[PDB]
Amino acid sequence: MPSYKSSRVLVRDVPEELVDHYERSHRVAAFFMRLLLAMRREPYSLRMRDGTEREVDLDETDDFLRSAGCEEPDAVSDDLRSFALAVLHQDNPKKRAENCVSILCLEKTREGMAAALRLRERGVFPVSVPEHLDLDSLKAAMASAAERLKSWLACNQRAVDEKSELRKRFEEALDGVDPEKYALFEKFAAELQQAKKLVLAVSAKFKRGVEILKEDGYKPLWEDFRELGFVYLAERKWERRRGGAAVTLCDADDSPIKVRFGLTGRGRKFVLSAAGSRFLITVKLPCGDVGLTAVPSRYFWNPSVGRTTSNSFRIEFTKRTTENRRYVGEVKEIGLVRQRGRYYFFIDYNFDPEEVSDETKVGRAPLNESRPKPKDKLTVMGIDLGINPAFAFAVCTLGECQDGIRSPVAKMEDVSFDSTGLRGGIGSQKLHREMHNLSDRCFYGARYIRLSKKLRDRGALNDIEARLLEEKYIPGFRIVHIEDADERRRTVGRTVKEIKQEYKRIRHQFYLRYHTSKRDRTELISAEYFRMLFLVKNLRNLLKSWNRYHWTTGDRERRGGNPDELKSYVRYYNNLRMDTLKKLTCAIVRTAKEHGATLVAMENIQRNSLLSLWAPGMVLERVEQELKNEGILAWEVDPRHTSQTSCITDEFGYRSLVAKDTFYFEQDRKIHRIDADVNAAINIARRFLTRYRSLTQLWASLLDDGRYLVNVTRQHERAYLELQTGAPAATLNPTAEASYELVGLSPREPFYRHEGVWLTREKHRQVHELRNQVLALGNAKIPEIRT
RNA sequence: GUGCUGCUGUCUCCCAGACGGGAGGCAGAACUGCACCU
Repeated sequence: MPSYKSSRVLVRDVPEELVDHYERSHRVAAFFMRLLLAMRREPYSLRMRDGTEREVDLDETDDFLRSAGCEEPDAVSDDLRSFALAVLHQDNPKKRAENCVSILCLEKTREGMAAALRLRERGVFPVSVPEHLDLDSLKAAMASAAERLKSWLACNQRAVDEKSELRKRFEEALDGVDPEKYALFEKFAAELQQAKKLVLAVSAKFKRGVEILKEDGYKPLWEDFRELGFVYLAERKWERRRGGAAVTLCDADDSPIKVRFGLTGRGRKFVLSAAGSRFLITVKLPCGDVGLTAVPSRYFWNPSVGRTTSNSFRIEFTKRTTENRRYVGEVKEIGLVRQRGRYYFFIDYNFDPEEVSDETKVGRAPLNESRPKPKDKLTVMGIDLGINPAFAFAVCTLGECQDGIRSPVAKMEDVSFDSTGLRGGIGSQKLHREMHNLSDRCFYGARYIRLSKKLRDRGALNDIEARLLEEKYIPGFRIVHIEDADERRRTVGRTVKEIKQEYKRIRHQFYLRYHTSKRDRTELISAEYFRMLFLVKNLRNLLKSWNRYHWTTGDRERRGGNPDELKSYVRYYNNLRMDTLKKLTCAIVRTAKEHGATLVAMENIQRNSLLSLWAPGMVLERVEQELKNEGILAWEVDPRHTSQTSCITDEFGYRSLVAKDTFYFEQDRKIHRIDADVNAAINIARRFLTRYRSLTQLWASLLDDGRYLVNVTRQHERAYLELQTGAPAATLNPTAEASYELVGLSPREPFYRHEGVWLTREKHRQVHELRNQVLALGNAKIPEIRT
């Protein structure tokens, strides 16, 4: 329920009577993770600092459990597995039985705990802990290891789901059709792999890949290269996929974990005191205590601490920012992480968000559903998550209208989108451009290395290889091609060094942005962060390729267990990702608070873009959390044609593929232009405000009679017809002007609204005529409206 | 304090193989700017 924040403080001269504890905690955590990864004998792939993954066998698991202390782990495997599953959150919550250590390491109903009791009275349970430690430290280490195993089992279930989906998609392709001829097609593949884009290249039932099939060697079927080839592709995809989620062990110097402390008994207790602008930490080990001088931290400039009746340490501090800002909260746990030698005390705490009145929550549903209205003069703000703009914004006060873009709303008067603009644009006409250039250069070199590897090993293997060489990579790497291999290798090295130097140049110019006399005018966020994120993400691969060029193409294994390869760049990229996400968070909160932003709409990006740099959901989740922590109540919105339709005429439009930021629409038989980003911002606000009263896409199928039937997936679609047609379903009947309409029904091709004539996929793709018209009339002649 | 996030001199280990890269330790200066549970 409550939220969280956390920051680190550094203790410099640490006593050894705690460094030993750190080491033993790491040891016991690793052993516990292996014990719980073996209690279920399903094998898996693992790895170490090496990075290349060995594979276990069930015999290894048997011997491991034997070393634990069991004699016939296979014989009693049932209770062990049940206890393990009940421990690591594998099962559903009601079957859910750090809290296990009191049953595990002791010497003197849900199936997990009953199984543990059986395993003990059965004479099997008590395992031999490799190292001596106190019970609370065992609890903390089990907590860490179990959390990591929880992540692993979640990811393993995910991989299982992925492989199941691949298998089902392949099955729907084969569907048992002509299995013998399928084997014949596999025999054809035998030559193909020795002699999908090819399947698309076979467009007509008319180059050795496309010449051999005509010959009698594989003529005898010739049936159709849609059924023939899709099945092979799906089988190949199901063949090539990792089905399990690997594991990394926890290593003090390679895979560190946090050594946690807190008053709640999840580790040794603690006392936090402050004096002289710095924290002082005392931890009650079984051997006594220790005094550690947490170096003063700007996150805790002038702090203080205080005990509470809630068994928590209340603190208060001032965070260095553009101004002096105040914070408070309750501290309940601390964590020790030894990164590159220095001991850091992680500080954790809860803190209240700012107050919210239910007049916000009420406003914060489908048109087929009726619920009360705001009944309050709140302000709705637009957020358009993107790349070039961090968030295009527009805020229009409901219960008021002065001037601007007039946008209707569901069952209330018109609102006006007056305050508009962009946040997070390019901080330089040159820096972002150069940075994007370098990122693309990396993306292309990282493949030309493989291309030259194959060419050196075997020579030109086919035509499309040379076509790509001359078309995409050679210009993406801008190097001279040399027939010999030695000079080509040295040219690869030269270009690698040049990319290094350009990375240094960019990195140095980009660090000075926050120190030179221009400090004040440097924006909080900008597209520069995202573009240099892309640059690092692709430079990592370019180098990782340059580390593996000396060896041939057919290899598959590491030549030596050299750890910590390119980990500096990985750490840089990840720290940057965290910082940039925080900065976008801060920019959104700042641009939202001043305007009020009592309700915020942000497109559901989940349906060279945000999805690449982050997992699809983390951006939205953390943005909702941060905006929540401030008292604001954000909200997500479907983006489907929110970026191609118009916000003044409610009709589809053209988002210029070349003028990427501009959008075009026509009103009153006149052509008008607008900033596509602000446009979108509006349309998302419009959809939030109007309860999605104007659909623009429908998928309909046909079976007979020559007329299609609408589909029913999301309640909003079901409400659209009931509002426009009057029946819960309808059909796409024809009309003279090569278009459709909706005339209901009585007891899946594209279709798009336009004016209501519903020009389908082909005729919809009218939008090209709009493009031709708007291009022919000249952009400079077009009205540009408030932006 | 963690990062953004650095730089210049120097010191060492690994991969390569005369082009290059990877990983860390110190020591100087420049500047005190921007965010901060992964």
